[PDB]
Amino acid sequence: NVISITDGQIFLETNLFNAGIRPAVNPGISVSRVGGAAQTKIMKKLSGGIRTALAQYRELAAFSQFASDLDDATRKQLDHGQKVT
Amino acid sequence: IIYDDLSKQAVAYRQISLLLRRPPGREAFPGDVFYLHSRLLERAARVNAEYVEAFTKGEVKGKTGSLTALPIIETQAGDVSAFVPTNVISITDGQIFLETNLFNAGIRPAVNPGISVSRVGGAAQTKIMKKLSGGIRTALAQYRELAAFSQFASDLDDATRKQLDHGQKVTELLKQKQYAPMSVAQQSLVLFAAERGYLADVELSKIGSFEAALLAYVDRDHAPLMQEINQTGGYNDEIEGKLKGILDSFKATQSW
Amino acid sequence: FRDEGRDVLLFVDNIYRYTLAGTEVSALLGRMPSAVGYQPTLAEEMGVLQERITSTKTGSITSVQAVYVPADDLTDPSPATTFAHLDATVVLSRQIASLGIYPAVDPLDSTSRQLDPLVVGQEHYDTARGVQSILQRYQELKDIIAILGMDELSEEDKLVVARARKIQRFLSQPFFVAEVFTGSPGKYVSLKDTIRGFKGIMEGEYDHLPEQAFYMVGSIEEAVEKAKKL
Amino acid sequence: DPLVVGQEHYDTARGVQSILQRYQELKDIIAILGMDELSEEDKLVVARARKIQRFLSQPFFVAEVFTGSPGKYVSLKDTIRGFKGIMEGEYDHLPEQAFYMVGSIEEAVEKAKKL
Amino acid sequence: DPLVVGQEHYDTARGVQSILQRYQELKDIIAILGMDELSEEDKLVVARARKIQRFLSQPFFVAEVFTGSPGKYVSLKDTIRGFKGIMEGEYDHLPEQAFYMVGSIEEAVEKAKKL
Amino acid sequence: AGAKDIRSKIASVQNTQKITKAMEMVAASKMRKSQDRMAASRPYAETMRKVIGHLAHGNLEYKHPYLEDRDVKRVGYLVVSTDRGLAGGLNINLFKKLLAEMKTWTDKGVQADLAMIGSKGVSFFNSVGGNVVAQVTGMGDNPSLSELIGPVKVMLQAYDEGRLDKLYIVSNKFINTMSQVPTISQLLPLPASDDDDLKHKSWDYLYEPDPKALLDTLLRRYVESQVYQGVVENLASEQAARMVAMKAATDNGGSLIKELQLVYNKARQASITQELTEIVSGAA
Amino acid sequence: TYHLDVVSAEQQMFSGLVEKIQVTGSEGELGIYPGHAPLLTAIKPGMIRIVKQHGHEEFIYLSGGILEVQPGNVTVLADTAIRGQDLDEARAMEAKRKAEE
Repeated sequence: NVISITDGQIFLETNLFNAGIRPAVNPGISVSRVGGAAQTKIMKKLSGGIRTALAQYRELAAFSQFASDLDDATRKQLDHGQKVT
Repeated sequence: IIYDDLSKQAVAYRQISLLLRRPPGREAFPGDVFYLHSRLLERAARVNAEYVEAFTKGEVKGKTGSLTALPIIETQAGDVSAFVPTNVISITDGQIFLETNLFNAGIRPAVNPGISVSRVGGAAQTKIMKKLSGGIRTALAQYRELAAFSQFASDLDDATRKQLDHGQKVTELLKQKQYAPMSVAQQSLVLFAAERGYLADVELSKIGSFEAALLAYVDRDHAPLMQEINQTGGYNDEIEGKLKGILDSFKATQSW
Repeated sequence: FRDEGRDVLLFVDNIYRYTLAGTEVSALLGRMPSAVGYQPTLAEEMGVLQERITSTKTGSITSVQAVYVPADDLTDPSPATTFAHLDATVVLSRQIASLGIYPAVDPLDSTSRQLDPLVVGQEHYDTARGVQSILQRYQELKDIIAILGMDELSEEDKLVVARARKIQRFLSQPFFVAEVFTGSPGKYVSLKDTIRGFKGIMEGEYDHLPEQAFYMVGSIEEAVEKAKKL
Repeated sequence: DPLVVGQEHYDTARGVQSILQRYQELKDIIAILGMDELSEEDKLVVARARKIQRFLSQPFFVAEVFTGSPGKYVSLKDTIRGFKGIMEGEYDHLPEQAFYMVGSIEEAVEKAKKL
Repeated sequence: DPLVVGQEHYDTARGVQSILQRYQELKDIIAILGMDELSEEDKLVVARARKIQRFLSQPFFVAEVFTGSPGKYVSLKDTIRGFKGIMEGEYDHLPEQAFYMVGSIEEAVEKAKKL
Repeated sequence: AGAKDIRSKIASVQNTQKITKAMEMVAASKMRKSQDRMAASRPYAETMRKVIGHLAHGNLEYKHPYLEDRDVKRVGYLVVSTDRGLAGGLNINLFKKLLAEMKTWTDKGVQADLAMIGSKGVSFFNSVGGNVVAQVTGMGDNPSLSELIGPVKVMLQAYDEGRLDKLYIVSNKFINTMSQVPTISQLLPLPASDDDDLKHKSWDYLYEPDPKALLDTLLRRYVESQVYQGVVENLASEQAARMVAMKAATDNGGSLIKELQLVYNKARQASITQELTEIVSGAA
Repeated sequence: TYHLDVVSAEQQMFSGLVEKIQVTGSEGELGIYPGHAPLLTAIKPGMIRIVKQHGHEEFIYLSGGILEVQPGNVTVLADTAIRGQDLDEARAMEAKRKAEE
């Protein structure tokens, strides 16, 4: 019900909190309906890329770790995502 | 008789039972929902001639009457453990089970063998279909075993590569357009082509062309046999020889 | 029929349907449900049915009951309550039937809590345990054959496989009811004959006659007399 | 319905759906196998499927607030051409992101021409 | 909290939790495929996580009625030293069993001398 | 958690188990073909060794840098590894044994030297920092001798230049279908194999153009042949190791299905009980 | 007649009993007739002529190798590709360059 009522969700996860990622916000499942329309413009520019980068990083991390594998652009993306995380 | 959604009859009966203050049961259905569908579907049957003669006071004597029923049920997420689906699976003589992943893969109609079966089986079929269909079931079952070896390469085996090739070609054989029914002669001819090796060389894209062209060919040139098969459904060495001649002629002559 | 002094067989075509009929009636009368929605009286109603089927001092009723397990779940209250009362358990296999073996009983999943030396005797117990061991080892060896062919087997392994095939053939039987299909006369095999047959096949006697002499024949004497012109 | 939409549209859409189901099947065991133990037949199919999925993504005139990029408009004939273009033309010459949020087929190839 | 227990007391606890949490995520691939398909430092994480798990164990004076082993009391200026050393790998050379039911790091290396 | 997603997990793991069974079957068959390719490699090497014994242990026993024994100042290893994972610990066990002996020589002050077949060893000894001067990769399940010529030619050049005094091959041995072992064996200088016969008096070769030139070509061919034999045996060992690994994986997947189904069924029963309690306790 | 084997490291090219053969030796073409005297030499790339016993003449291409002879038994140890110090050096340098990478 409360997820249905509100304008957004900040999801806090114990698996992220236990792995040292504090504050433990999950970017993939946390959303804001207002959008960047509630940001100062400098923050708007920079933050735009961050959200997509984090979601894509998580997906790539799983894929490329159990594959135990490397490709150049994927490597670059993966170790940029780890650093922003 | 086709009941388009027995699920919705269960839902309506549930509603009207709850509004009448009748005690609720599993998933809120009243206790006798099984009895609802049971006494409904069990009406469908085949009755002997002595019953017919007794009922109609002798105005009809020799015939046996019947009512066959095809009830339809809708499952949620493919769960067959829900109350109504498992009730009606306890009631009927079999099920045709339609899978959405097969539908997405382009297998249409999406009949899922090995989990869809009719207990009446052979007894229902015409002789020719009973003779020819036995191979299809085993071939498709072997295809299911060797499906694991498909995506990962099959270059490491041979006899299984032939069994897989046949199974894939018969799996490609069974799809059909929505409003184009086939007579028993047409079905049996196509199945005879598939079983007796006559499709072994054809590539999958052109199997569809092969079926279309073969039906056109026999309707043009060999109608008398089609008429006799549609009348009798019989099978004989004389008939197998005629079918062999027809398929030999088609492979020799026409382009598909 | 028991009170007349006979020993009687009662076949129940599905015990699960009896459980469900009890559930439906209990629900219609409005009693509060229990467990996974069953009636509160489930175990009592099963006990009322099953405790009448016993051996008395005048006669007995033996019962063979078809069982359906909901959702393939052996933890569900209907199987869990029914299994409290069963003594033996017969499992029929699609795979065994495909081999041409009839009846299609599965020797490794069918069991009985009468198989103890204390009630059935040491000879019968050790024979049943022996054929179970041979068939299980044969299943593992058949996986090895599937992946690596027969070349991997030692002489001991080949002996085990051969005797296992003879045992499996020897489990088939012609019924007086099946004469319509086989045309062979039906056979009733006494327990002593069965024990002797599997004893012999296990311990290497009759290794000198082929496996098809054992198939659908009957007693082991009939197996050897089939072999002589097979 | 192929009668309603026509053959080109219908067989293009149904081909896309078939490709994506095969992709979903491979996707799970790709985690165990990587793409190392997958076969060449799988590799072509996965390439086509991945790029097709990106080509679905479109920027909306409404969503320019969220995205900064202008909203795009694509005609039915055009997108049938584009999905048939990867179906038959198979323009794997182009990076995976060239299919992403571009809209038209021409803008997809032009995005690849820019990078 | 860093303010309440000091930065060492907090950093050691968070290192212990991070290592153990990573141990959990590796268990599914270990379950399906076994340990030999892990990365060469994931193996090291597993080794240190197992050592940490064993060193959390402790003999109690009230458990002599069950274990028969003498009980142990471990002060704060000793346990954080031990765990910090295990995390930094300075005691990584002892075997796993050496850490089971020992009071302090001294008793672990001593027990390793007894194999 | 949630029974619908638990059932999704069950289906996924079942599909995984089927594919690992298929991989076990394939690995067995490939082992067979590579051990047929192994036997064909024997005759060439063994007849070459009989000729080399005829010349080297004969009275015309020239002193050749390849044939003579000298003090170790540098030592080299040719090392074979897979290009593909899922082989279990075959590579890691071989590399551990190599690390032990490479430590032992370098403690004597001896500089170590490495040439790598297969990319797994390349990555491993790039992470370790080992001294790698030659490598070849991507041979897969179709090795060829002409590809091996590069690295062996490099190591041989360092050997007859006097820079390397001894040179090993590092490889697993296909002792059985069921069992294999990692090994390190010296290929240069030529080991003192028994190789004794005196029938050479009856048939002594007419050396065209020269005896020593022919002997040099023979030794070079022999080293090439021994390296190819080691490579093929390591490939067969890879196939057997992957076979046993996939067997274990399939069994573990089934054993996980049997636990997930208990979790699922308990959740099913609990959900039915709770919903019906809400309904009955909801009325009136 | 004599037993001849033509072999390579990967596969055995040919074998059997043979009446004679002609082979391009390091110094020139040479015919090995029955029961021939002992011999050892390098052989040049090209076709070599076999005449198997009962007279079945044949051509086999070889990329080079070594030829050996003794009274009962004769064999050729063939190379798979043209061997030359320049080609071998190219392969060796390719290995070194890969090693730096």
